[PDB]
Amino acid sequence: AVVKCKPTSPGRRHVVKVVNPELHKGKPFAPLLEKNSKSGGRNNNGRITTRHIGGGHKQAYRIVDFKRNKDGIPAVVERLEYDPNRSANIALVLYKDGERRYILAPKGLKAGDQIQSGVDAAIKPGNTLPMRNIPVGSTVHNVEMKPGKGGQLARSAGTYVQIVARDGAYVTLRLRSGEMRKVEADCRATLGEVGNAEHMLRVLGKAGAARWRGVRPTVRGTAMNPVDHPHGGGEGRNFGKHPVTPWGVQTKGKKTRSNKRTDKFIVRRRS
Amino acid sequence: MKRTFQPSVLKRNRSHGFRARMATKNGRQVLARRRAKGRARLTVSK
RNA sequence: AAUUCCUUGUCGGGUAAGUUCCGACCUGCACGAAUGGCGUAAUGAUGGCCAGGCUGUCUCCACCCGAGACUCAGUGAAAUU
RNA sequence: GCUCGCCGGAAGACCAAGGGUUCCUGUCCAACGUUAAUCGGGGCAGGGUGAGUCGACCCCUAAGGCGAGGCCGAAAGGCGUAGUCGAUGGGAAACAGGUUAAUAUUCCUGUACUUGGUGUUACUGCGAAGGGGGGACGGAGAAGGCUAUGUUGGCCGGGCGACGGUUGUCCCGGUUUAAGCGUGUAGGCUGGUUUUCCAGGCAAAUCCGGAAAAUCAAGGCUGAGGCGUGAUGACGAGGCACUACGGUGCUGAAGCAACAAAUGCCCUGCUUCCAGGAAAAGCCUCUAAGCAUCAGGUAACAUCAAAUCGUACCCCAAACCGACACAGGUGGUCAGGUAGAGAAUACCAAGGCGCUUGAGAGAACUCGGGUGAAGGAACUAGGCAAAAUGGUGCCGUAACUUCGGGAGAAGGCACGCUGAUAUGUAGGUGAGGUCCCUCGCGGAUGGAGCUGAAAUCAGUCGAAGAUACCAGCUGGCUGCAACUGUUUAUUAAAAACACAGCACUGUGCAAACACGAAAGUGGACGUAUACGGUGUGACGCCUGCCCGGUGCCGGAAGGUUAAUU
RNA sequence: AGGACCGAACCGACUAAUGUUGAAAAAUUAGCGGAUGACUUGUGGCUGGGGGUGAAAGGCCAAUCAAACCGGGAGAUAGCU
Repeated sequence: AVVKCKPTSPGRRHVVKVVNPELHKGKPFAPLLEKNSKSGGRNNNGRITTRHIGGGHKQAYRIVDFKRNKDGIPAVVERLEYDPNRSANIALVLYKDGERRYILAPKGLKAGDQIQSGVDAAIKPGNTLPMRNIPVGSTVHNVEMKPGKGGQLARSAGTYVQIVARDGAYVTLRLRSGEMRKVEADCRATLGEVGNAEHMLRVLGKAGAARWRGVRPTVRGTAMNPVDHPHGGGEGRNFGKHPVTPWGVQTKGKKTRSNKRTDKFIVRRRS
Repeated sequence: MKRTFQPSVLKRNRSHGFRARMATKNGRQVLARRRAKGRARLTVSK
């Protein structure tokens, strides 16, 4: 649930936590762990390509099964685990054959619940089926953009997708952003919603909390010299020019989508 | 007061050593220039 | 007013006496609502002002203890011209 | 040589980095040393650095580097796969004593330990570039059990006092002993064993994982310290002959107990929290292709091997970085006594030093300090500076407030020593004895001895008892920023920047965006509760009117309009 | 529990004096701030000049920064001294 910390000191006055006792209070499944070195926002050239990235707590990557290609083998959820690499929670599921895997935790999935994959699996949360077998109008998550390449949509804390229509080979989807995107009616999807809805209610409460996540401070640009940002300096606070990126793009309505490759799966954009 | 030079043999060798210069063409030209000038010590080897 | 040129605006408080400070008035030279407006407990090697204590800060400097200054021996510069 | 002073969480001791003979001995004093110099980190000559166990090398890998082919690029070259490098991390083993003018865990004495080669004997399923296990990991907190170490007593040796007393409840010194081996305790973790079955672990598997039964409750693993042995030894305060008054043979007593106690050890533990806390090999198992009266594997014994390089000396400094024998800078380890909460502070031990110009004088003035009549901010841009406050316990404590604060608000009282309560109490520690027992490093009981606050009462000394060092000035009004933080290294620490929060906007993933002629990489092994950009800046109450201008987002009728034809 | 409180090590640099041919091309002395964290530090690595990095001062990038340093074009040009 959501708990508000008492104001024992500044920096705890506005801290709001999201404590979930159901999560595992122990080490994760070691075989499904990999090294995850921080980049600092620097590419192979050593240059900062993305700003405001650096530091933070050391993290270990968890191998989450986004394909769910084990069909016909029932699995039982062992425990819910905290994943530092994502906003959502992962669940350790044990298959009947003795294999263990990590999957995104849906809304109402708890220890002891049974899940299955494949066309013959039932319509219950946590089960993965191709859209062809999903009844229209149902809510799904971990949607596959292309068949067999692994889920890519609605994998955040409390996101999901709505199937609005199935036009034969293609099935229309309502991405939570607003797009009425359509994908081939062979892409696997998982029933239910990714369950961490309370995640958005979290309030960091202090500067140091952001630094733990690896987010470095952001410098506006108006409080900068002209040689550094287009907004530049001035005697006092002037900002007598249109808002713009550090490299000279509007950022106040100027659409930047220039893909043009697909232009076929986008029924409606947003809003 | 901490000064600019903080000696370190390992860092010195991998920054201006003979093998470091030979690793790139520009470093090789540095050796060629020093050889033409007749330098008694080409690099900071020892 | 971190904004008011005229200006030490005017009235009140504090002082024997207050161009600063505090509280009001509004005639806002030239405040104003996310280049945010107005409040705000706590916080500050932050700006302004007033008290108690405290004192050589001062009226007004006196004496004393040390290191230099001064003399002797040794060593022995500098700017400038 | 005798006094004096100084450091003693170092100004002592041992290292890394760095330096490279500054180390030790003899000799010399021109230059170097801010003076003299017989002296020196100076000149000259000689000597000095002994390792299977310490470090490097080596095996393994992180960030990252290079990179066969490959992809990309006018050339140069860029990126990157297989690989190969790369410690600041993981991986076998030595302790004590003695010894040199200068080295030692390296030599010597004593006592051990580790990994391999080969051989013999016995018993045998061995085999990896593969599978599994293990290695293997955070912050904070809480104790308990110990040790280093300390104190006191006992014990042994010596002493009987330059001046009153000092044969006693007196004074001084010592009271030390390792690795290894055996025991496996305080304590921590986990239910054992056997059989059958299986869509998993790229193939296989007796291993790992999963499933289903039966049978037992005691199995296993980990683990400081203690004890035994090592040790009839070594060391040992002091003696006895040699004794160049420079030092060595021989001998060498006691060598125990109690209490206190770590920031070290048990502990890579336990508890708890969110920000969720390396990799690989060695090691342990599993089998595949293969080899099977072989080869290999396990165990015992024997034998051999463990190379090469570093090892001097300084290392908070005169030897390193600062042009200097320079008030500077420089990582790790060791951590005694009295008082103390303490690694603060004061005085000291071990140990090391008095800082490489001195001698006089006792003017002005400058510098660093001490005290001050009466007044007490009249000083000054400004209480700048100085003075003052300063500890523990108890009492008490306002407006305001986000109910946490404000607050140590403000203010007041008591503090020494001696005796008694109590010839040392409450408490802590815990012997002997007795009882029990799976007779053990056990449990119960027992209270000797040791250690030891705090409080009350009474008495007593001084001007002053938190007497030294150490150690908050306090309160009222108000601007700005919420706050902790950050910033112009070297005149600006702020009201500036960050900030949590809020809003707008872009972005459907081969995301936007950014670095790149490109390949590619970051964003992200993320997916709209996500990410980028912009503005605002906790929180509370709120954020009004204007779309003509500029920008942005839509629009289709018309006008105008490039290459091309 | 805490970007909690007091306070050494440690990291900082608010005030004053001294020093200013200094002991020191930014330090000393007495006070001062943080001191479990957005902390601090060792070793190694990465980002290269119209570029880097920057809790943003035009700061820092080897005592040099509104475009580093070294060599070259180069005996640039100088209606100026």
